[PDB]
Formats: sequence, C-alpha cells, structure tokens
Amino acid sequence: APTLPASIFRAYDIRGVVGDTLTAETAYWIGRAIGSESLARGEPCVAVGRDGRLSGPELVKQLIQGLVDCGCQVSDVGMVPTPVLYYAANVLEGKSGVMLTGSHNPPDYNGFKIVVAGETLANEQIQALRERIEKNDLASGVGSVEQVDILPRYFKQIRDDIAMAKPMKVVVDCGNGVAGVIAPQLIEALGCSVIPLYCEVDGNFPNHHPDPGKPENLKDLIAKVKAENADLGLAFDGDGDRVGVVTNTGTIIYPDRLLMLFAKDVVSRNPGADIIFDVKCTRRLIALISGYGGRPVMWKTGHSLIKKKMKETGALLAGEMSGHVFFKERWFGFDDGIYSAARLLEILSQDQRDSEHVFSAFGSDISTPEINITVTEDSKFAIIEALQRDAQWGEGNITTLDGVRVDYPKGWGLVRASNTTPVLVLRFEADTEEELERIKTVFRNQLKAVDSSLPVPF
Ligand SMILES: O=P(O)(O)O[C@H]1O[C@H](CO)[C@@H](O)[C@H](O)[C@H]1O
Ligand SMILES: [Zn+2]
Repeated sequence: APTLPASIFRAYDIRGVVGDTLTAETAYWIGRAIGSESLARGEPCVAVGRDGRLSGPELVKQLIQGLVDCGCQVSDVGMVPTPVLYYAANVLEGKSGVMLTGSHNPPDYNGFKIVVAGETLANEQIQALRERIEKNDLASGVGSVEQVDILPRYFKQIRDDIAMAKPMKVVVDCGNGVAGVIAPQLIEALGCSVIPLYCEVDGNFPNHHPDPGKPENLKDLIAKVKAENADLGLAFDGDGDRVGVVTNTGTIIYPDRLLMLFAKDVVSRNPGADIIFDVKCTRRLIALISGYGGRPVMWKTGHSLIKKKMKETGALLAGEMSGHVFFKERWFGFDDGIYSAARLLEILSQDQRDSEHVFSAFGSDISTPEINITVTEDSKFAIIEALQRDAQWGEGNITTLDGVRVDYPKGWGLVRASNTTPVLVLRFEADTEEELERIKTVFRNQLKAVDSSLPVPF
C-alpha cells in the first residue's frame, strides 16, 4: 500500500480531485480497506454503484478490484443515484455498499460514501480505513463480481407504495447529474406531467452545477415553473440524496419547512413517533412535532450522523437543513431525494390548495440563510470550544451537541464548525426583525470576544 493523502479522508465520506488527490491507485486501496472492514464485520457481499461523473467508469473498476482482492462478493449496480445504492445494500444479499460519487461538486471531484454491515461510516470509522492502508491491515482473497440490474426494482418499489390522488404538473431539474436516470420517469409514472430541465446525464455539468441549496441553481426551474403554469418545481443534487422544492408561484421551500409537512403526515399516522432534525432547523419543528404527539429529537449535522441517530432512536423520519430527508416509515431510513419527492407529491396531490398555500399555511418567522465565516483549519474547532467553554449568552436554553445553539423566548441562533471546510456556519431565526438583530448582536459580541479579528458579516 502507498501513502495516500490524509485530506481525502473526511467526516462523513471520502472526497478528492481526480488525477490529483484521487487516482486509480487511491480507489483500489480504498476498496481494499472497505473490503477488509466489511469482512471483519462478517459481510463478504458488497454492492457497488457510481454516479454520472466523467471519472466514474474508470475509477469504479479500481474500487471493484480492491474489494475483489479481499475475497469480497461484489454486486455491480452500474450507474445509479446514491439512494439506489443504499437501497441495493438493503434488499440484496449483503448489507455493505460503496457509492463512488462526488455529490454536487465541480466535474473533477469524485469520492466514496460507504455502508458496512448496515452502518454508514463516519468520523473514526473513516479514519479506521485510512489507518488500515497505512498499516497494511488488509485482507486477501479471490473474490467475484456479478452485475445486478437494480433500478427497475427500486422504481417498482416506490411506484407500488405511492398513491397520488390527482394528477400534477411538475418541472424536474436534475442539473445533468445522475438523478436524470429515474426521477422524470418515476414522477410521470406516479401520475404526473413532467417538464424536464437538464435531465440528460452529463458529467461536464454544462448548465448549472447540480446543487439545489444555492438559489441561483434554482433560477431556471423557477422561471420554467411560472412559464409553464406548473404545480411544483423539483430539483436534485448531483447524486440524488438531496431534493429542492419550488412552489407554483416560484417560492423556494427551505428543507426544514419541507420537514414540517413530512413530520405532520408521518406523526399523524404513528402517534408518539420520533422525528429527528439537525441544529440548523427552525424551532417551529419542535412545536409541530410535539403538537401532533410526536417526539422531536434535535441532532448533529451530517448524513452519516443522522442515519446513526435514527437507528438509536427508532425515528420514523429525519431531515437536515441541507436538504437530505430520511424516511424510515414505509421505507429503509436512508436519505433519498427521489423517494422524498414521491412522498411530497403524494401529500400535495391530496390537498385542494396549490403548493404555495399548502406551505404558506405553516406561517413564518424572520430567518437568515446559512452564513459562513472563513476561519482556519487550525482554529475552527478551537473557536467553538472557546465559545462552549466561556461564552456568555444571557438568558436562553443553550445547546452544545454540535457547536453552540441558543434558543431565546423569541428566537434562536447557531454557530458550528463545518466538518468539510475551514469555516464557521451560522443561522438565526426570530419572531421579529428587532429580535433577529438582538440575537445576531449577541453572537457577534461572543465571537469578537474569542478573536476581535474575526470577520463577522452581520
Ligand atoms: O459541511 P457541513 O456543514 O459539516 O455539512 C454539510 O455537508 C453534508 C454533506 O453530506 C450534509 O450531510 C450536511 O447536512 C451539510 O450541512
Ligand atoms: Zn448529494
């Protein structure tokens, strides 16, 4: 084994720039490492999937070989969305799966999301593979590969369990990512008319990057929805584990709003059920979950960390501000933008109101988008520690499971470190503009007390 760069081994996945920090050799050894760990957990069967990035076809061969060279039985499911790979690792013989994807990033990025024996790896488990390659703590065997055509199985699974009450007109924007393989087809099969936008799978991303979290990547969907008098706009990120929602009047629906609608529907069918959300989500979620008799669980940001939490709590649903939505009710508990789109359409089809009025019916508060402060990699965790240790917030409920969050009577604010970039991530919400500004001023002062050079942009 060679000496791989440590930067590519991250908190919830492995990611690198192909030809640079991610090469054919890197992919092979990563496959060796994942195969050895899956075999240590008693799992020789590993599903393997890839997204529609230019480097997919080449690099996936190396991943497959590394797993085969452990003695693993590989199920090659070809080019599929991320959640279709997570589904493979739920319905096939083995409970391990590797997805070769670079998510929503520039054409040249690629990487790995890993499930081993039911568990999606995070933090120390990702380092554990890095360390296997360093130590040559690797299995050796003569494995096998079989091709598995899994997409029709998935498609059918969703179609059979969803029941739309009326037809709808839906603009689907796949941003040329791998969602194009199934999203337009399936939504139409549920009973919709589908206006496609950027639905051809093209790893050059010649339109807008498939990242529905940036509002400018929704400009075209919004214009198309209005132009065509459509009922709803939907947008998927590169690999299909995130969705973004636009109303019939062009309103962008923040994922924590989307969760409110899902939470209302799931809890109403399952009294007492647990519902998970990350620390960036509106507080309205607590009240709405509790009101319908559910149990609101606030947790850490990060898909792998949310999946783990759902297994521990038995939550029937989870959601993140980033747009990852995890259904266990009627499903398997992994994030899936395409399945979530199907669940949204189902609910919407049953309402006599247009999508604008269905979502406007949850009212509003004053809130910020995500704010980002670029710090250093040396200092980012230290600042958060310093805030958690020594900051003074005034009267409020202080939550520290991921950064610092303080819920005041009339609003809330959050500061956490990003697990992927040398940045501090903030969000604020409030009943009033004045209160928003009161909270923002508290956070500004507290950050300035740690380091009076920090560029607080509010
Ligand atoms: O970089 P961050 O802010 O730690 O984490 C971000 O990227 C992850 C990508 O998988 C998501 O799971 C998180 O929801 C998102 O906030
Ligand atoms: Zn994604």
